[PDB]
Amino acid sequence: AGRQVPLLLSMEEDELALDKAIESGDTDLIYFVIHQLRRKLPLASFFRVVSSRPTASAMVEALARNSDGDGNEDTALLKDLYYQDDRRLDGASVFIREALQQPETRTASDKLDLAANLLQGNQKEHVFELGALKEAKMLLRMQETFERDLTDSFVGLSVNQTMFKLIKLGYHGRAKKIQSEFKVPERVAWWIRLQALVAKRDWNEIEEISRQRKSPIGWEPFFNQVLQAGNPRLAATFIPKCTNLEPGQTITMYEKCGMRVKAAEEAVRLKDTEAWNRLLEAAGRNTAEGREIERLG
Amino acid sequence: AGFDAEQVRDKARKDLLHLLEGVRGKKNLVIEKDLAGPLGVIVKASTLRDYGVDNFFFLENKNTGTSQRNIVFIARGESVRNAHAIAAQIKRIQRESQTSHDFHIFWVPRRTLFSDKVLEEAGVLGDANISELPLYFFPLERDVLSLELNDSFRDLYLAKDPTPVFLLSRALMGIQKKHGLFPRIIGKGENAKRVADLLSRMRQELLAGEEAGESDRAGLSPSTTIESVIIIDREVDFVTPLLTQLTYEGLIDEYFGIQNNQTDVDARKRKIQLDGSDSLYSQLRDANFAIVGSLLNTVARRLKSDYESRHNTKTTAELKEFVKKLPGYQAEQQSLKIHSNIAEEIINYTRTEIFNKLLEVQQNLAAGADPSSQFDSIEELVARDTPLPQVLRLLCLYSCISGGIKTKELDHFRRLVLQGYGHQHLLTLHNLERLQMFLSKSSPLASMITMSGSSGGPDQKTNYTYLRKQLRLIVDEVNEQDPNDIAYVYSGYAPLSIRLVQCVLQKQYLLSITGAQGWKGFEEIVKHARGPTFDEIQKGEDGDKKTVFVVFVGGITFTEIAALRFIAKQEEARRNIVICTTSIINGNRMMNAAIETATFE
Repeated sequence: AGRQVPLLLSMEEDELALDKAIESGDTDLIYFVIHQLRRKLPLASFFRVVSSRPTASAMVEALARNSDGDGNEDTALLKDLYYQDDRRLDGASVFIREALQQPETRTASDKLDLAANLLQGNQKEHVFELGALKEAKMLLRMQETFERDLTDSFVGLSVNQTMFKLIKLGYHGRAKKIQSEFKVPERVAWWIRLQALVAKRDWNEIEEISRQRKSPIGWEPFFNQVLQAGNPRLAATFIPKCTNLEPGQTITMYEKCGMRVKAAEEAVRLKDTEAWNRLLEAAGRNTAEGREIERLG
Repeated sequence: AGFDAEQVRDKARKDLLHLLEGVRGKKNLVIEKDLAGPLGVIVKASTLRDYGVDNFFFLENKNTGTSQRNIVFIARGESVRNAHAIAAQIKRIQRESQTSHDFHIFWVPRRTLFSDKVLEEAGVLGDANISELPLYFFPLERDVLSLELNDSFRDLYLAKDPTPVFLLSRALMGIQKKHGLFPRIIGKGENAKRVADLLSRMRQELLAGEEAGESDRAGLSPSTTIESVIIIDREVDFVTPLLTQLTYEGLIDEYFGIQNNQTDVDARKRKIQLDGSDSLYSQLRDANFAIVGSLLNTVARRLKSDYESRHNTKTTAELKEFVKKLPGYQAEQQSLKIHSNIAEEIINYTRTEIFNKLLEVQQNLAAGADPSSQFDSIEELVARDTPLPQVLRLLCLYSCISGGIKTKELDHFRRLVLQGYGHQHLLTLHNLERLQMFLSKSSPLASMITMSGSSGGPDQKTNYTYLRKQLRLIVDEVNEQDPNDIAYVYSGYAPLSIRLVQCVLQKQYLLSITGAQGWKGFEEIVKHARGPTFDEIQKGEDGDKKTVFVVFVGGITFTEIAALRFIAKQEEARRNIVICTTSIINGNRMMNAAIETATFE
């Protein structure tokens, strides 16, 4: 059963030899038969033989993407194989892959175009990928605009990453253009907006944000994010904007900002005499006035 | 007389050294980088130079030294990516040489027709001395054998390459030739069945050889040493590796990355050895991280209280005793200092908001909560730029545990990933679709198994809704300090894979928590897991405690290794359990099989 296979092929039993090699599991015999068939047959006929048998096509497909030791492809083989089998998603992925190796955006979009062009040969079911392809071509274009205007790197970043870089660099007008264009979700966009301003240290517009009523992600994120590596002063300003909170945590939040005074004040406001004690003993009836803590009851 | 993992290491070392003796003179070494690690488990670098090796080079590095006349190639012989690389290595110094060179290639484990053609169609087949180096299992522990194929998951489940299955089959057959036929081959899943098939084919080819004058001396009869081999296909249970592992070794693999019993930390950075030769690590590795503090404390104050031991003493001889126990009091000292440092780092890691937001999702998904209820939490994680592998594992978790994703939620998820991390990940999401780890609910391939909706679909998926109850996957009342059940490895969630194994080995215990072999008693229940259930008896044709081989086709996690060691302690009386695997797998390795890394920049 190990060279009982060439026996089958010596009598030019092509498709039958392949099947016995597949049953064997011996991947070596399968390559050997695949190699024989390729040298012997019209390529189109080879594809028909090899597409009837899942394991065979799979191995054919592997060798095509690894024929010097990683990297290099037999992209030509892949395209034709997928074309003669009407495997359009697999064919499109070959072109997408080609777009990721193109050094200029115009060429990269051309590959995406080739990629898309295959998918409109069956339209339905491929709606998402068509939309996705259409988006990247737009994003690449907008990013090439940004690079020339604003003189910084943008091409290749994700939608979200682009918003981030635009905001960190103070270009909120453009960053809002990306958002509106690609219909970025509210909660997503607010999370991005916050993280960028914090990276940017733009404490001024973080402040200007705080001047509206509600947040789709709450103000809890604004507290922690600003506190961490930032202004306890600015941080503290987000209590009591915080709707979604647990009992007596506004207190600990003032504490975490280093404001024992206002914590004590918040402690008294909540009718929690115990926390007020803990806060006064922390100072100590005399230190840090403490009297001021004491005067607050 | 029984199976000993030492015979595999000693044989491996023998067969390599024997080939090194064969190359008369001194050598330069060109080793496949993925194979360098696993080699380290069977021979020392020191030992390799005794046998005449100058410098070490990687096949992937192309910078093979010119200093020596004999250049030695060591790489896996099934790899096509290696053959093309070796031939191109020969002429890349055949034209820029100094002498002429005699080239040597040790194929692991065998010389293939593919090798002999790629080497011939490069003109260099006749200029190279080719021999076979039959390494299969790398004994990583006395109870853990591994083929160490790092792309075995990708190759098997994405590329549909049946090479992992073939190597795994020959390895197990090697155990049979030496110790007897597996009295029972017990399994679950397509690739588990394929291995059982090749074992059946290979058993018949050995009887066909002997009958037809190929001799081979002695026909194979059922083992007296071996009870059974149990084979589980990884694709039967994708949920376990997708989950964040919660054992000590498990968290090391998740955060630092374990490979060939070794990892990297920052005191470029330094290497830690992680095997069971260390006394302390043996008691730590399989323990839930929660009680690792306890375990470190207790051993720390048991060290200083055994330094309180007998240095009072003084005759002249009972101090010569105490002083010889002092190397080990330094080994045990520093063993503790290293792991007290790792634990400290891993603790900080497990305190972050993002870590806790991920675990929270997993815990809800794994408990049977409406997957939809986790959507906002996933949305945030994406927007907070948490590493793509960590998000994808959640996405696949949701898909695999629910019978796929609702169509609305799918498209939202697709948009987040693509917009979060890049449009390149069209390819990534496609690959996870091929892996059948991330699918729409309306796909035929998404459906879980029911006895209700009988027909329609042949590759119906594992029912986590059914098996959660029927195999008691949830034990949220489990002591981590003195664990009563395998669910401890996830702090309340027992891996389905090991539960499946428990259907064979611990039938009574399994009934207890809700004496025949095979699946008897759990036929219905196991029918609800993906793929073929089988129990092939080998009678051939012509007592004490026995060894059980529990085999994972497609990779095994440390948590699963842990849960198996747990069972092995329980069964210490009648059974010695040995674990076999194609490789040691985890959630991140799985996603890397899928993640496209090209980038549009």
